[PDB]
Amino acid sequence: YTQLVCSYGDFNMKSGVYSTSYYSAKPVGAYYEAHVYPDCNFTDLFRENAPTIMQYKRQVFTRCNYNLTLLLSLVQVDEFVCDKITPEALATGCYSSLTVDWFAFPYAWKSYLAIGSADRIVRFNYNQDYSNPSCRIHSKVNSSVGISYSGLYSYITNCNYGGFNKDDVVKPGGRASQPCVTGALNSPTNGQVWSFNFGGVPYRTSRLTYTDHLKNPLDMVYVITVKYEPGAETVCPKQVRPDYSTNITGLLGSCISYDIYGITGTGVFQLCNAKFVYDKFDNIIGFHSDDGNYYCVAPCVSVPVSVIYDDNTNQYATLFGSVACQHISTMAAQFSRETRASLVNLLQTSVGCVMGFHETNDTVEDCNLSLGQSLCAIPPNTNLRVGRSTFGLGSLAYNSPLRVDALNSSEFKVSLPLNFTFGVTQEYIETSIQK
Amino acid sequence: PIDMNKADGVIYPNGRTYSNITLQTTNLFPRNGDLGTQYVYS
Amino acid sequence: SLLGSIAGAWTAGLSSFAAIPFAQSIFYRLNGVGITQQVLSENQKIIANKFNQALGAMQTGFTTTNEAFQKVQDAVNTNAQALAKLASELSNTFGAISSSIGDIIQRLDVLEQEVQIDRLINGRLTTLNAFVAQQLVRSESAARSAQLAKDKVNECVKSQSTRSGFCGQGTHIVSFVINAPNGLYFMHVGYHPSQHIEVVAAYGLCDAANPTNCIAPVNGYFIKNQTTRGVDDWSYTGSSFYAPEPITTLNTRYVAPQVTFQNISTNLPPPLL
Amino acid sequence: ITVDCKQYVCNGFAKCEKLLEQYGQFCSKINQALHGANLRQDDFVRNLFESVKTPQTVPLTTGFGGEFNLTLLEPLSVSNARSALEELLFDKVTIADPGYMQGYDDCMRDLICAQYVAGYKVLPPLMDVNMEAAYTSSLLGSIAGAWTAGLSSFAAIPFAQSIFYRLNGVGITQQVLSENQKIIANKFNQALGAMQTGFTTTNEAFQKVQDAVNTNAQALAKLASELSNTFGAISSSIGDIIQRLDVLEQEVQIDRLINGRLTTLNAFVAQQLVRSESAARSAQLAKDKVNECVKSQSTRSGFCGQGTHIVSFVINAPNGLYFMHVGYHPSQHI
Amino acid sequence: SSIGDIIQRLDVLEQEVQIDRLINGRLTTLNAFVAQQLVRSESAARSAQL
Ligand SMILES: *[C@@H]1O[C@H](CO)[C@@H](O[C@@H]2O[C@H](CO)[C@@H](O)[C@H](O)[C@H]2NC(C)=O)[C@H](O)[C@H]1NC(C)=O
Ligand SMILES: *[C@@H]1O[C@H](CO)[C@@H](O)[C@H](O)[C@H]1NC(C)=O
Ligand SMILES: *[C@@H]1O[C@H](CO)[C@@H](O)[C@H](O)[C@H]1NC(C)=O
Ligand SMILES: *[C@@H]1O[C@H](CO)[C@@H](O)[C@H](O)[C@H]1NC(C)=O
Ligand SMILES: *[C@@H]1O[C@H](CO)[C@@H](O)[C@H](O)[C@H]1NC(C)=O
Ligand SMILES: *[C@@H]1O[C@H](CO)[C@@H](O)[C@H](O)[C@H]1NC(C)=O
Ligand SMILES: *[C@@H]1O[C@H](CO)[C@@H](O)[C@H](O)[C@H]1NC(C)=O
Ligand SMILES: *[C@@H]1O[C@H](CO)[C@@H](O)[C@H](O)[C@H]1NC(C)=O
Ligand SMILES: *[C@@H]1O[C@H](CO)[C@@H](O)[C@H](O)[C@H]1NC(C)=O
Repeated sequence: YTQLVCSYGDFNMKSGVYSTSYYSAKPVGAYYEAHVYPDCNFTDLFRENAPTIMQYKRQVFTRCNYNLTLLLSLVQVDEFVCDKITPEALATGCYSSLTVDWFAFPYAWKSYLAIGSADRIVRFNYNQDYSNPSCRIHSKVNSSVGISYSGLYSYITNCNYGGFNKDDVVKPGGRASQPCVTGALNSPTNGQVWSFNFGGVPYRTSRLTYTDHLKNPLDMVYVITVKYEPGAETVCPKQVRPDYSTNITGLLGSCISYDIYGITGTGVFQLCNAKFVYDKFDNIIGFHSDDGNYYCVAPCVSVPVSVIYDDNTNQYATLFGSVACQHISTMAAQFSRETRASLVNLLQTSVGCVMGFHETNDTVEDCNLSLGQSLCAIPPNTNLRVGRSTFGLGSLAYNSPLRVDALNSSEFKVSLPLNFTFGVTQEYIETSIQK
Repeated sequence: PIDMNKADGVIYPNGRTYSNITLQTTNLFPRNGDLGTQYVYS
Repeated sequence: SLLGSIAGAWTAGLSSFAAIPFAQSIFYRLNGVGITQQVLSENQKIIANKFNQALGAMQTGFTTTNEAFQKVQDAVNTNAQALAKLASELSNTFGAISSSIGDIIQRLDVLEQEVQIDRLINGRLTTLNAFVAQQLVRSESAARSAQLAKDKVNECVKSQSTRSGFCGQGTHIVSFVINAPNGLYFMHVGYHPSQHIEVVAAYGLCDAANPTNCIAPVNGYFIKNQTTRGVDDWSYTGSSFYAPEPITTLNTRYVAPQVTFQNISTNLPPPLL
Repeated sequence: ITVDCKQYVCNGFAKCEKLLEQYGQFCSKINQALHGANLRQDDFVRNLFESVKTPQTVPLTTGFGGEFNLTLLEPLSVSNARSALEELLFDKVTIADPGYMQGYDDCMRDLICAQYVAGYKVLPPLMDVNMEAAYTSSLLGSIAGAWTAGLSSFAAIPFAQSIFYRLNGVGITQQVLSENQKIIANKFNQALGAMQTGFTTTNEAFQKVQDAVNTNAQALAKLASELSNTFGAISSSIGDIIQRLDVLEQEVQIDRLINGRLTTLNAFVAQQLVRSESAARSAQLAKDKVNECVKSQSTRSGFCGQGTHIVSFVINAPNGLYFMHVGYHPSQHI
Repeated sequence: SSIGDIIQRLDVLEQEVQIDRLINGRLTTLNAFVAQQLVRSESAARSAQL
């Protein structure tokens, strides 16, 4: 009754059969599942010589387990700029792949290396891609971590080519082309344009250094890009969620929270006959776990519960539409508190399972509590104040015609009135609406 | 020539498996009717 | 004015008006549906009493068991709900920090104010569009129902329908109309048999001695073995009330002979003698 | 259709359920709008079958039509409460099984199993198939006897006699009917019995039954499919938003996703209402035809079909009634 | 109102937000158009019958 009242927002509803929402289908317990692989070895990020921006390093991590705390515990974060991801989430999600780009770069120049800019820093050296969720981390790395910064650190300031002086601009996610790197590495550090041929094409390139801006705590840029391709996660965290189980069997037949290969939410799991199984509306309806078992997945709200209510007696009964009554006991945990207790009785009807009804051969003339398929609820004659009582499970009356049989004659029977009454058929026709 | 009615040269999506559906995709595909370059070894 | 035109609305054409008493109109309306004049004359007090019962019953009829009545209240409630939606949806905060423009302006800077106000505007435009679209859907509904009301005024009230179902259940006699909130309330008085008798009827009768001379009943039946109950006992009854009477030329028509017509010798009806 | 709005929109997520309060009592309004629309559909049925309902009938037996073959119209239980044509019509129209009884258990087709995922339910009709069939069966048995002024009496007249009087009443003399009575019965039987092979792609009335079915399916496809949409959000999944973004962007992203799901539900309710008005009009038409084409002989041109109207029959159809009007059509003139 | 103006003025992230705002409005217009044509089709069905 309370679910009915809250679903409609009305304490004084009329009699009828109403669908209702669930107000007690809360999760109890949780299940976590993820792939286990060798660690995503990140040594190359911290224990080598820092890359330049014109020749930055990239490493793509697949089929491994990562530890983001390990990357961050080694560095002093100056700033981070994340897009469609947060450092908090970056640390715990599963990805089809994880990509890290990195190079030495002055913190003072972080505005050059920025989303709306189109400076030479971006045009000829590093052009961040934004098609995938990513985060640009500006951090200071201490020499105690093994980071070094020998040699010249430089960026390309120009790289036009051909007779039209066409700027060989770097495309998002790309890098300076081999002709530009070849040129710039042979260019003077005073920013002067050097001309050379690369194969059959003339190039004019120039560079500037930033070596003088690099100090003992080394200003580094690490850009972490994560790809999400549901069903193809190969990269997962080493850390398992603190309150989640890693064995689902003790959680079957119950509404739980879950995190399965990056897919989260609540639902009810059942062991079924045979990594994610989808319907035609992109819903996950089952999965193959790593212990070999296949499970079905349903929302914690899967049974189309409706309430039959009589506002004269304030009596009510429940229909679990289209559900066989055997399955109702097992789903008791997701129903209202008083339904759950009552299930811990039921009649099977052609429209579903009904609770709070008794069988009756009585029929109904005006059926204001139709259940469907010629079934009608027949209200109790006792008010709720006395106590709860059941509804008759009856049917819509078929008031058959008089049967006048024909004669195998040249004559026929006719039924004529002997008496008669007058009756008034009342009808309302709405002819206009409020203006 | 590439025959689109046989899905010649079509690269399957790299995520989930799709079944008994039609999917609208913009991606790297061959052109229908395209004659590629033939190479011969002996 | 419509009530005052019912009794007089008689002949072909809509040009004339007859200032006929209501009671006379009812008796002709009953005769026109198969109740003979002898019956109407004998039962005229009974007819008036039953009619009065049926009609006067409406004084206590506007209750929760009266579907036509509840339908009036529902039309009223429907209009109220449409307005509830304009009045209530103003309080919504459509992704904004507040439903109040004033609260947005005094809390956020000039750039976020534009975003937040636009969110709030979009929701209020949506509400108005939804309102107009339903009024239009409800206008089409009214156009259809207004058309129906016109047909019933012209066919049930200003005349006597012979159409089944239309103008109510049973045999239609007379309709009345009063105004209702947002429309019209129709009250159709019909004739409803309460008890029946089954008798045997002929398709027609022929003179056995003169087989080309055959008759058929008009607005009734030729029924057998009801009066005197001897040889070749045939009599006429109105089709809407069992009341056997002698077969006369006022109850019959001459017809072509048929294989299903009875051939009678004795107590031959006057139309056949 | 009824919809569990709260489940449809938030899919069990508490943060969404809280944000949803900023749209007012949205779900309460949806629940009441759908409840109202569904009650109207039941009233259309109650009134339609008030017209189908007969005071008196002559019980159907085999050979009901006499010289006229009405076997395809009589109930199988005479020769199932449903006739051979009505079973044939229902078997040639492709309809997904709603699973009204234990349908939940079977899913543990896609627009039906989507009910228990998406958060919506297809409701059963007021009457079952037997009861509706009983009404049309009784209607068939009242045609021959439905003769004189007034609707008070009933004549248990053989079908064949009713046809001959119906033909006489439209200008065919008795000598003609007597000489050609075998010819009339044979032509009638040809025309009517032809329907056994009539439910094909060239039959517009039939294809119209399938289209009504397809229309209902499309409405549900829109509830089931639009949940997968990502309405400017990073994901269609609330869970993906919560686990990827911080607490402030989550509210913006969830609101984007909610707004789209509220829009879908509003669009659904508005069409059901437009389609309810359509049904109100068509239900009215069906009542007029039952009372004017079947229970009587129309003299109105066009109404009750082409040519001169003689007799109509009615069987049930998915979402409505199927009328078969037998008319008299001259084939050669002088 | 111009997609081209959005692309040439904003960066790649705000372009998606701004284009989505513009798309949502254009989808709304098309949905409103279809819904009225359907309401007007029902009107015509009734009048054609008349
Ligand atoms: C992820 O990496 C962190 C290091 O950043 C690990 O935490 C360290 O654990 C060792 C013991 O093995 C302690 O001595 C260190 O003091 C810890 N360091 C910090 C910063 O906490 C953490 O255990 C790793 N996670 C997993 C699942 O292996
Ligand atoms: C990690 O990579 C470094 C090279 O950068 C290599 O020397 C080291 O042995 C690797 N460690 C593991 C456990 O693979
Ligand atoms: C930085 O590295 C130096 C040299 O190894 C070490 O002495 C110092 O403790 C480190 N400081 C920090 C903050 O890690
Ligand atoms: C899960 O726990 C059950 C005991 O409750 C045990 O029998 C089963 O083997 C465990 N499964 C795994 C994968 O550990
Ligand atoms: C209804 O009638 C049937 C007839 O067989 C009987 O078996 C059944 O017990 C009756 N039920 C009730 C509730 O009267
Ligand atoms: C007709 O029915 C009424 C009500 O039962 C009764 O009072 C009256 O005497 C009856 N008359 C006949 C003709 O049976
Ligand atoms: C006429 O009615 C009487 C009285 O009921 C009955 O005994 C007699 O057999 C009937 N005769 C015929 C031909 O029906
Ligand atoms: C009455 O006589 C006519 C003419 O002989 C015949 O055609 C018809 O079948 C007879 N009908 C009956 C009821 O005997
Ligand atoms: C009557 O029609 C049925 C088909 O519905 C056919 O099987 C039967 O043979 C026909 N009978 C006659 C006498 O034509």
